[PDB]
Amino acid sequence: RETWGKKVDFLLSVIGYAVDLGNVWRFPYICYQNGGGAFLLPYTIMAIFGGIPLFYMELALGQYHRNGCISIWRKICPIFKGIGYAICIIAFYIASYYNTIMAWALYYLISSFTDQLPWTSCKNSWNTGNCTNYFSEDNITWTLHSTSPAEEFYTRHVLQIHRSKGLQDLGGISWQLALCIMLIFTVIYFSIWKGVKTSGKVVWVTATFPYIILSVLLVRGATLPGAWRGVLFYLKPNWQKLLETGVWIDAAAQIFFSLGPGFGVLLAFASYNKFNNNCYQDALVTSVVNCMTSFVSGFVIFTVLGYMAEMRNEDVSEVAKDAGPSLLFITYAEAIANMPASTFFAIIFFLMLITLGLDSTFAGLEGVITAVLDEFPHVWAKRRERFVLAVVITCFFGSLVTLTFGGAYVVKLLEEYATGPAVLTVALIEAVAVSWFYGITQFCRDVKEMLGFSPGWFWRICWVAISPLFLLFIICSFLMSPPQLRLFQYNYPYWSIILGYCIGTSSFICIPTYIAYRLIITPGTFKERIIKSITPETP
Amino acid sequence: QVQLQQSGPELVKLGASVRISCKASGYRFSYSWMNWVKQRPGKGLEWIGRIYPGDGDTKYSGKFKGKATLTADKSSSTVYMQLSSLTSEDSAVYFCARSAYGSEGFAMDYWGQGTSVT
Amino acid sequence: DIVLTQSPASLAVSLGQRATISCRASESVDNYGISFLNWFQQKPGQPPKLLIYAASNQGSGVPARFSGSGSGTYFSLNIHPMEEDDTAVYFCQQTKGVSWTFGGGTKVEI
Ligand SMILES: *[C@@H]1O[C@H](CO)[C@@H](O[C@@H]2O[C@H](CO)[C@@H](O)[C@H](O)[C@H]2NC(C)=O)[C@H](O)[C@H]1NC(C)=O
Ligand SMILES: CCCCCCCCCCCCCCCC
Ligand SMILES: CCCCCCCCCCCC
Ligand SMILES: CCCCCCCCCCCC
Ligand SMILES: CCCCCCCCCCCC
Ligand SMILES: CCCCCCCCCC
Ligand SMILES: CCCCCCC
Ligand SMILES: CCCCCCC
Ligand SMILES: CCCCCCC
Ligand SMILES: CCCCCCC
Ligand SMILES: CCCCCCC
Ligand SMILES: CCCCCCC
Ligand SMILES: CCCCC
Repeated sequence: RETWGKKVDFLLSVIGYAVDLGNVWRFPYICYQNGGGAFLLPYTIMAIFGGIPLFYMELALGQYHRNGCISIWRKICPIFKGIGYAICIIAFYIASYYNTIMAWALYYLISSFTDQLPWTSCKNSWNTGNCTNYFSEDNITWTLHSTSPAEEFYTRHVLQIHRSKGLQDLGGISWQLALCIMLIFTVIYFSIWKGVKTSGKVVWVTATFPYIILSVLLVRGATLPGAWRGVLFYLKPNWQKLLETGVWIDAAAQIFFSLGPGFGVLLAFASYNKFNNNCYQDALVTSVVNCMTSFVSGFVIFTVLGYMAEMRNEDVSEVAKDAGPSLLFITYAEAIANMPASTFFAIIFFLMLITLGLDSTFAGLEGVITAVLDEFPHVWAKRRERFVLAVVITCFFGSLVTLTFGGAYVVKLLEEYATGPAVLTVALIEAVAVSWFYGITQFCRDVKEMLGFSPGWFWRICWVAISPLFLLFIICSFLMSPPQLRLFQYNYPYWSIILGYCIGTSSFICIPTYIAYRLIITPGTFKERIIKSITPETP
Repeated sequence: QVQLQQSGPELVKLGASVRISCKASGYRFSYSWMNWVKQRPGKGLEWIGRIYPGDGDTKYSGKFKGKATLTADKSSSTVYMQLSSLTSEDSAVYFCARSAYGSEGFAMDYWGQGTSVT
Repeated sequence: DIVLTQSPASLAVSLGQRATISCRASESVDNYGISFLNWFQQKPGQPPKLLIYAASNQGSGVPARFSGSGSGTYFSLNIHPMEEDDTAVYFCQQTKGVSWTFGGGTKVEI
């Protein structure tokens, strides 16, 4: 089991196409926002407690029931059908605010075409005030109210926050980003025109880039001075920030965003072209390789954060303290800006980031394009053109508030209220349904007869008490402690919390809506109604 | 206060070359632009080019792309402009318009006395 | 090379009167909300000093007698409390991209 060769071969054949923004972009930002080091242990314990069991359960359901992400509940719970609509709303919100990162990255890619790097050019090229280009080439100490050139670039070109005084007053629309998101939507529309991808060819050509570019970025960050301060801060247990800090919510959000469960994507990817093919192992190796890639990304971010903090002679956890999604772009710009072939590496990294984000967002709409096929196979299954275009237009019209000058004022709100309580409560509802409403012993018998090997005893005790209690505790800690958002020199008002709670409620209130709508259809007393509705209908 | 001095009067020589010294003091030298405008006697004004101290960028208008060069020097905090092929109508004065610190984009009054050539 | 020429050519000096100067920038549009335009003042035998920058703010060491407004293409200048001591020539400069070029200029004389 150690250095036998088969394990390293299986990991080498899996590290190529097992990386998403949930572990290269979402993990470093969350880990650095709540303090590095003090997040790794809660993240990994919450993972090993309630991320692998739910992943395996969703995979087993998708492989056994052979139904979509919504039609699978017809055989599980006729009442718990609104969870499909909740998953659809969550995926719509994601595709609304997740494509803005791709828009920014593609604008960076377009701007990187010039032989001269605009990152190291804040000498009033277009307009930039109060910037310091030379870090150590001038032998001048860092002054008060000084920002990095890459920070000024990200704050004044791709996301013009100076036009909007705050979230209450959003500016106009940026045409340079509107055309970018339009091109991105045109590209994503020409890739889901068929909807079949299980043995494609593009997967290899998009997986061959990370295995090399991540390694070259890692060695570049390793051969960079001052990185010793960042590595020590990344491996700090920091037990003081674990007792009663309530950081487990962000850990669970990162886990459910990087692994896949909670968004209705494992069911779609499991209910096709697979039945009894090496179960109980593929999920584990996928989780392991995802955690490994996440740790590699965190390390390659922190080894550059260490240099950025050493070149300023200030604390590591203070350089980017009021920064949201700006942590990744500024870090990558400052890391690539110190390389011989900086422009080529920059354009290659931006292109691979674009194709990785595209391959990641291909899975978001995949679970919603096939959800209506297994639910309405008589009206939507014959068109295949009047539904994908409709959902693309709806996403374009729903992703316009995140394209204004106050971009980060909306992305930061949807980064902790659209997937924080929503995905968590959806996973909790699904787990408690599969546990109590359907029966643990029944599902155990099904997986035993479809696999030939009953799961371990540790897995049976998980889905009954481990995951539901932990998710309930996380939800209670979130409700009894409203977060405090704070961008660069900005504080969110009191109505922002109400807006976030309303956003995190519309994606969940549909389940009680369907619950109240289901009982008023069938006649009879309440007891007979629940008795006849709990039991699934004939397949 | 930011001091700014220039060279003295010179003579126009056909086909020869001249150098105009312009040293800044009392401000961040290699952090802002350094324009070079031309003021004909009695006539209007015109732009020649700009250079950032530090060999970063070197732009021009289009009518003096080859007849006027720009050279920076971060050591002595001076900026030179070596002319070439002086003509009869080029007899005018030149200033050192220090550009603003970015977003504003103006000249913060630091205009030299001007070097006249005849 | 975005050319920019002023429409007026010469005005008259009068105590307490309105006089505006316009700048033709039809082939120009605001870039990042800040009007990349400047206003200078050149007296006979004196280097031009800053008068008004960004067409909205007041220059360094300039009295409140001068004030400018406008956005986009047309820009004006309010010099209502004008006296004999302001008998200089004013220009117009735009700073959008690499197109820095001055204007024709306007003089005042009674
Ligand atoms: C860079 O310097 C500028 C001014 O030189 C700073 O701008 C002002 O910042 C102070 C507080 O830091 C505010 O009270 C002023 O209102 C600001 N001026 C304006 C016109 O708004 C700026 O904060 C500095 N730091 C940067 C730009 O990162
Ligand atoms: C992020 C690290 C993931 C490591 C995953 C390890 C999974 C180990 C599962 C062990 C299950 C033992 C069951 C025993 C039943 C008797
Ligand atoms: C000025 C030329 C701009 C060309 C932009 C090309 C963008 C290609 C994006 C490819 C994404 C896969
Ligand atoms: C100059 C900033 C990038 C502009 C890119 C324009 C791309 C247009 C694509 C139109 C697709 C219909
Ligand atoms: C303890 C905080 C409760 C906040 C409740 C906000 C409103 C929730 C229902 C929204 C229905 C649209
Ligand atoms: C300065 C210490 C650098 C340590 C590099 C460790 C790399 C581990 C890659 C898995
Ligand atoms: C004041 C306008 C707020 C819009 C919020 C959109 C999510
Ligand atoms: C679709 C081809 C991708 C090759 C790698 C691009 C970064
Ligand atoms: C084909 C046009 C569809 C428009 C949908 C708007 C919601
Ligand atoms: C110009 C309108 C932009 C979107 C505003 C959403 C409230
Ligand atoms: C067609 C969708 C019916 C259910 C709507 C729930 C909001
Ligand atoms: C959630 C449903 C409330 C009404 C129940 C009526 C039986
Ligand atoms: C409730 C959404 C159905 C697919 C548009």
